[PDB]
Amino acid sequence: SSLPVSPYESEPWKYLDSEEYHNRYGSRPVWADYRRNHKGGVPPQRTRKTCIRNNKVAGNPCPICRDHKLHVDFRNVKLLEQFVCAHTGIIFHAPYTGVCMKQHKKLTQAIQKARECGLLSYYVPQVEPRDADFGTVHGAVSVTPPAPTLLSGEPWYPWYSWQQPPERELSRLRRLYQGNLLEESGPPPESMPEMPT
Amino acid sequence: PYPPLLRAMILAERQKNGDTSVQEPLLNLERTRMRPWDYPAKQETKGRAKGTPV
Amino acid sequence: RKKVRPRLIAELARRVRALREQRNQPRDSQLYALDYETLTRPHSGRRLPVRAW
Amino acid sequence: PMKGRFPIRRTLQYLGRGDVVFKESVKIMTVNYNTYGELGEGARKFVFFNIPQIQYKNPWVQIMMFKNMTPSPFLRFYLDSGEQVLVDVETKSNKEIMEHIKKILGKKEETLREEELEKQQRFHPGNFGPRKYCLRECMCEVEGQVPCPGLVPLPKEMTGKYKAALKAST
Amino acid sequence: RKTRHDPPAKSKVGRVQTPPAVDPAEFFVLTERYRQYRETVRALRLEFTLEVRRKLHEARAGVLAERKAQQAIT
Amino acid sequence: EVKKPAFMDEEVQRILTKITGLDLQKTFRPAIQPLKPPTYKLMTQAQLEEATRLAVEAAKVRLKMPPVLEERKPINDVLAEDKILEGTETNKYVFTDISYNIPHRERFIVVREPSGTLRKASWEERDRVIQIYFPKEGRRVLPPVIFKDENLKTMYSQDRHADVLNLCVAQFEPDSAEYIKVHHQTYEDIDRHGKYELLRSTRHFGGMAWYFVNKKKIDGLLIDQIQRDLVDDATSLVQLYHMLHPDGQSAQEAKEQAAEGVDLIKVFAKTEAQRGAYIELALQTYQEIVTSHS
Amino acid sequence: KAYHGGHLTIRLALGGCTNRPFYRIVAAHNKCPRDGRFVEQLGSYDPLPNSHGEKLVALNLDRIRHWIGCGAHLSKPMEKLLGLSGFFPLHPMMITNAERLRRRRAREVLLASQKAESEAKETEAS
RNA sequence: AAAGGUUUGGUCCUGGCCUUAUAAUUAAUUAGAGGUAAAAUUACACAUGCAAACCUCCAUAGACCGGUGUAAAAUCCCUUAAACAUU
Ligand code: FES
Ligand SMILES: [K+]
Ligand SMILES: [K+]
Ligand SMILES: [Mg+2]
Ligand SMILES: [Mg+2]
Ligand SMILES: [Mg+2]
Ligand SMILES: [Mg+2]
Ligand SMILES: [Zn+2]
Repeated sequence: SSLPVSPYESEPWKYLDSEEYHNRYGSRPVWADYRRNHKGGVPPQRTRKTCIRNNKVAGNPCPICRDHKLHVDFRNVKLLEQFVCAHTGIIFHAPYTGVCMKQHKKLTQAIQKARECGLLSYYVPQVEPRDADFGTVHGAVSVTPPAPTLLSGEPWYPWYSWQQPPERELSRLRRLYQGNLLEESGPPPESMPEMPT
Repeated sequence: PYPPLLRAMILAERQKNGDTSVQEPLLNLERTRMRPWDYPAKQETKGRAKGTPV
Repeated sequence: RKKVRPRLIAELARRVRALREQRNQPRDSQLYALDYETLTRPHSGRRLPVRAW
Repeated sequence: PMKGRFPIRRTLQYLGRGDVVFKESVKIMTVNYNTYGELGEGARKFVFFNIPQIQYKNPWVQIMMFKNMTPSPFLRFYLDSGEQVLVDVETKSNKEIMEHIKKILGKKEETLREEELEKQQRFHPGNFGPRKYCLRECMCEVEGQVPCPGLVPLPKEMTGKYKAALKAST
Repeated sequence: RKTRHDPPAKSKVGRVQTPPAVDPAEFFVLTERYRQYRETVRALRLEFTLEVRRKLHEARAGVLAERKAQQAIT
Repeated sequence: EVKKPAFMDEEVQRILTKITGLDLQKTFRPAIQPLKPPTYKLMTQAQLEEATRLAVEAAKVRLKMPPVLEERKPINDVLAEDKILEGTETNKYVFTDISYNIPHRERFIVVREPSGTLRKASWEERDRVIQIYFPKEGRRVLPPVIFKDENLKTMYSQDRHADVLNLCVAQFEPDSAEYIKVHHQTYEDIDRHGKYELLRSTRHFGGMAWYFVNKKKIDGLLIDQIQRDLVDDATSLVQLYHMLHPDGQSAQEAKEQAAEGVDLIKVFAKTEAQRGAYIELALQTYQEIVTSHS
Repeated sequence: KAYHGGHLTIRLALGGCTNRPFYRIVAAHNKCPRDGRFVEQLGSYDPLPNSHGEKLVALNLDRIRHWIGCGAHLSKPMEKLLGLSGFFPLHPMMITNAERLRRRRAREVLLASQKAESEAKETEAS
């Protein structure tokens, strides 16, 4: 239950410049000398879900998992570049490098975060401006003349406000619905009452 | 008056087309006035119940 | 196609049914009869709404 | 190896290279050509190379070809008005024949572009629906909008299961 | 949902209508709002009905429509 | 009043294009994208020269400069104030007209606030919703995080100024404050570090020189153009400076002496140059090298 | 299905997942299923506030005007949406419900003051 | 398919079978919780409950929604015409 502790956890980029990295890997990618063990000639379309379960390591740990000092961080661009095509800039699928699905998702997120912060370069296409015309004189983006009701402060339509019914009409309804009536309601509050708290 | 958004779309189109005016768009309600709900309806076009007893 | 075949029974049924409706048309005295004790129409059993009682 | 001579004629790219799109008046195009001779070489090449391209862009036009019925090759178009347009293609290259018929009875580039835009009037990018018809199936796909509960669990307070429990507690 | 040929339930034979009670002041105010609202919406539906027919006629027999027809024949 | 020259003036576009330059190898540098097998054609010297001409025609369309506009003015217009709806809603409604054939700057996008006010959507709200319903390739609904000063400084360290600007054109509108902010930050970084070569043979060179002329700091660009043996460009830059600042002491001095060619640059050094002493030294050194060698 | 009778209507078609509702504004024959065959999609409504706290409605106001001009009815939720936008007048029940909510909060505020006054009597008792 | 194994004393050719990839159902063994999607042996027989009302009487609706894949090479696409139990 004791996984080894890497000295480069704080600064992962340091490992890839150290002599220890050069001796083990040289100038080749960290996945160059890895082969997957599988039945048949056509391999499964996904790699194993994960190489490490509860501090235990699988039989043939993947390039990332086999070396604990290797750290998948958006800041460790030199490691991330090994998992991106230099010519097309497409991130390799997991079977290509043989990394487990857990580390591939972690690598993809680190690559995407590195690109968004500008640490890792990518190709920016040249795109034309959205609009052919850049005028701002249409009413939609300009000032509409204020409506007469808006200047006076009245409701847009008169029936928006409560207009007291005539007394004769209130009696006409009390006769029509005699025996099934509710208490008469007066004018509603002028504004919304502040919520009690 | 016209509804608030539909009024602004009318005034905006005026300015775009070069029509300069401060006239307020107005809806005409005379052509489309509704009868009361209890107004007698057309009996000739009304249905009759069927002759199968329940 | 040409394997679609006539449906005589359906043709006979439609006409016969329509004829019976014309022969046995009900009258207003029957369709709109009412039992005032229950306020329900005997022809159809429809109970009138409460606001009409 | 694809069978036949010039198997490129049996590719969708070649069939789509045709540029002669007839006007709606054109209904029939009869091709009278001779299989032997020297002045009818362009006509024979036109039947070999160009007739497939013309039919591909004009599926509703009847192209019927007759062989060795007359001394010289010609094209006769039958229009919907009842007019008959005779073309004489003797001593004319297959490329020349295509350009001639394009000029007299071919739709212009402007007309074809207008039809394409009108065809796509009812596709809107903002519209949501299946991938076959729309870019996005649901608003959860849009950035900043509430994500799909399947991918990302919703907050408990936004769930009917939780809301029902509180109402019982009340 | 049931068809007209289905038998009615035996738990709802007793059912009778309970009409809602009516507030005189609010019922009248609401009845007037519906009449005035529905008149405004009928005026707008007519304005929209006219733009549809105007746009249709311009396309069918507008200035541009007539010129293109003759231009093609020429 | 003599009209102030504009960015799109045919005279300004001529001068800005010339100083920008062209380089078919830089303009058509290979893109890091999914690749296809190359094609091959056997061509004579005439055919090859024709193909090179078409390449220069395409490089012109590729180098079309993006618009330089003034900052838009905040939209603050209230269509209505329906107070009956106060307190009946907790969240704002944003309504967008998505009729296909309306220009985006002529669409009506309104907001119904919880207080009941019906107002027009602000510029930031307009751009967000137009991306949600008319999505543009390259643009994201929410502003990316690369445009933060710390992130932008990283791109500048990597000499990726043409990328910072290509991203600023894909995401922001030319008249937006964010667009103007990033451009003026990139142009200022190029000046301080003398990295004018990064934007040559690119569509972003014109806006950079335009910005320097208006801000009266063409000294660095002249010193760099002279040291690269591009002294016809330096003269054209001094002409553009004498065109947008006609009443400047330098422009009036060149009329008095009818200066032309290298004379124009010498006039600028004495009259209005912030660092005139260096412009003469670099200009003199260029003359010595040209005269001594040839 | 082969419908007989009915009219075109503009209504909201429910999409999304559980606890994540999303609506498509569509023009459809009234007898069709809620999420089934439609004639045209006229916009969308997302009833859940987004990151900016904004409920997003999209209206194809050119096509909406076309279908109202051809007899298309409107569902009551869609009549409410057009009223909030400003394209239609506020619906009668939108105003009535806002008045009922005002009268209902006035009672609550008054009761709280009465309770506070009753609590004040408790304070007087000490 | 980027292929592989397998006829012979041996080699080459021809040719089939099978392996490796992907998915659904069932079964054996095994298994924590959470979010989401889906739910399906059978047009065989069905206990019981519910699934269509509304409404000042007339009418309107129950012709929909929902279900199954019965029948039929049954269809697609397109043209013309006229209607609707409609708006
Ligand atoms: S698919 Fe959009 S909420 Fe689930
Ligand atoms: K074999
Ligand atoms: K053998
Ligand atoms: Mg009635
Ligand atoms: Mg099972
Ligand atoms: Mg169904
Ligand atoms: Mg069968
Ligand atoms: Zn691993």
